[PDB]
Parts: sequence; structure tokens; C-alpha cells
Amino acid sequence: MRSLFSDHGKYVESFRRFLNHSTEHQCMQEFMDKKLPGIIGRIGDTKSEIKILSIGGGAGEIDLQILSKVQAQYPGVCINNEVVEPSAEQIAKYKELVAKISNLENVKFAWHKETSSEYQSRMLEKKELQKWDFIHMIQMLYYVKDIPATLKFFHSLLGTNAKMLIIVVSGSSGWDKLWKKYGSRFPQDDLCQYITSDDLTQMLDNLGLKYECYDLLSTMDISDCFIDGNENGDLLWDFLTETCNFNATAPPDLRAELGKDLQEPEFSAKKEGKVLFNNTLSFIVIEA
Ligand SMILES: Nc1c2c(nc3ccccc13)CCCC2
Repeated sequence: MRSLFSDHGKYVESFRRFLNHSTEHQCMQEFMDKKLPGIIGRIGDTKSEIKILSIGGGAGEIDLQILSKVQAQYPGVCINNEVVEPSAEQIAKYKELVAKISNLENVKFAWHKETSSEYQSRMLEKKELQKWDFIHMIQMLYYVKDIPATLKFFHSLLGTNAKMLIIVVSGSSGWDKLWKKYGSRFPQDDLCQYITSDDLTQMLDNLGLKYECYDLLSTMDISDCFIDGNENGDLLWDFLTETCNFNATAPPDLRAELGKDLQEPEFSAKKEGKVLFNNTLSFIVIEA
């Protein structure tokens, strides 16, 4: 069995089928409108420049929804938004999106093609240590080698009244149970790491940092996954298992239990017509 992360193309398509069959984006957007305003309420106070650091260029459109909310609280204030993203393809796509929006004059972007870790070292090199008013790591800790050291480092870049927002799947979600029971049976990638809000809150408690945790229900429609042969129904299998051609490349004994289990309640909820997997998300906000 070859992990899904080893076939950039298969990944993408599978990843797209994920968004297209789930409330993933709507959920984050619900957060940006009903909660962010309150959170980023004073990160601009007394400053003639607002510095935003996004560790991850995959959510270009969320990065933008963020600015929107920040620009609304501080009319006229110039905003410096830096992005740390390893993938040239991601930065590229991000740039297209930026150029296609009419109205952002109070914003200056800068991209850095590197990893949160490479960026960290490079900075620890320069004598001076810059500060930020708002930092956010949306769904990318999975890809971080040393979490505790990352959490501590970026927290230390927080200026006055600054805040760091982190988003990962909730510890009370399908993902959790799924990983806890079958993870040890999927292709364990050197680069990926199954992580939920529980791991995070333990890590932050030990680190001694002060935070607040918000969970919002989100669901993934996995019905196509029960009609054997289905084209889409399998794209999602590949995503849930992050494994290339799950069906046609894995132990029948295994696919059997999952079939039974994905329909289980602690994994999904059966609603009118559809079977929804628990995609509950966690929003962690850390005070400087
Ligand atoms: N919902 C997501 C999951 C993973 N990566 C993601 C990366 C982008 C934002 C949504 C994601 C990896 C494992 C499980 C879930």
C-alpha cells in the first residue's frame, strides 16, 4: 500500500472531492464571521501597521477573509501579510487569487517558499527577532515535525495584544476514532502525523501557554463510498485513508471493518438520504 501523499495528482483530486462533499469551507467561514471579529478586536490598537503571518498558503481564500475582518476593524491602517509556504504551486495559485481581487490597497503581500521550520531557523539566525500582531496556522500542523518547539517559537513572536489562531480536527470527531483504531494499519508517512485538538491542548498545557478552544460541527458526505465501483465513492476512500486506490490495493479483511465502522455512529451520523462523517473542527486561540 502506497500512501496518497506520494501521488501529488491523486492527492489533489481526492482533496478536491473532499471539499466538494463536505462543510469544511462553510465551517471556517462561519468562524470568520461570527467569532474572528471579536478575537482580532484589538490587535491593531495603537499601531500604524498591522503584521499578519500566515504559516500555510493552502487557504488563500481564508487568508483573504481574515484581512477583510481585520481591515474592517482598522480602516486606513496599512496591513503587512507574509506567507510561509513550501510549495511553489501553492504560492503561484495564491498570487493568482490576490491579483483577481479589486480593492486591497492597504495591504502588502510577501511570499516565502520554505517550511515553518526552515523559516524558523533562518530567523533564529538574524540577531534581531521581529514581532507579529496576528499569526495563524490553518490545518497544517500535521505536516510539522516538532510541534512543541513550533508552538513555543511562534508564540514568542507575538507582539502586544497579539494572537495566534490554530485550526485542527477536533478530538471528538470521526478522524480521531478512525486514526486511533486503524491508523496503525495504514501507510505511516514520515512527513505526516495524525493530530487532533487533544494532543494540542495537552502540549499547550505543558508549555504553560494560555489559550481558548472552540469546536464547530462540520460533516463529510461519504455516501458514494458505499456503492462499490463508484468513481467518487472511491476518491473519498483514498482521502479518508490517505492511501492510493484504497479498494483495489488493500486487504479485503480491512476494507470490511471500515465499511461496517464508517456507518457506525461514533464515526458518522445517518441523516435524510446521506451518511455524514464527523468533520468537527477545533479553533485554538492563544494569547501573547
Ligand atoms: N480535514 C483535513 C484533514 C487532513 N488535511 C487537511 C489539509 C487542508 C484542510 C483540511 C484537511 C489530513 C488528515 C485528516 C483530515
